[PDB]
Amino acid sequence: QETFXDLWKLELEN
Amino acid sequence: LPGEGTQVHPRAPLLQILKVAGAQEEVFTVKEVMHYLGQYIMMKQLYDKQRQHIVHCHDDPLGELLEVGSFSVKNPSPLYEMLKRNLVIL
Repeated sequence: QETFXDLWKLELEN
Repeated sequence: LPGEGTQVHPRAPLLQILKVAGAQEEVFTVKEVMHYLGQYIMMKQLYDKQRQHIVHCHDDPLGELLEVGSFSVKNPSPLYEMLKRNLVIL
């Protein structure tokens, strides 16, 4: 149920 | 790809996509490029509405740069391969 914004941010900040 | 703080200059086709997302600069960090690409995908609503880690980029200029019709945020290699082809490392 996670949004695209949260999924992209997780990658961006990893 | 360069790490954090390292400055990069996007080639024109990538820069045009970043400009749609609001980027007004010519030089970025990789993280800033990723920020604008995330903004672009959001603005153009390219993510799958039900499975939001999937991005459908066929028939969009982003797909022409990525050379794939869709990708997973959890399998981002096509994105980083595109960045390697489209970033000049400063």
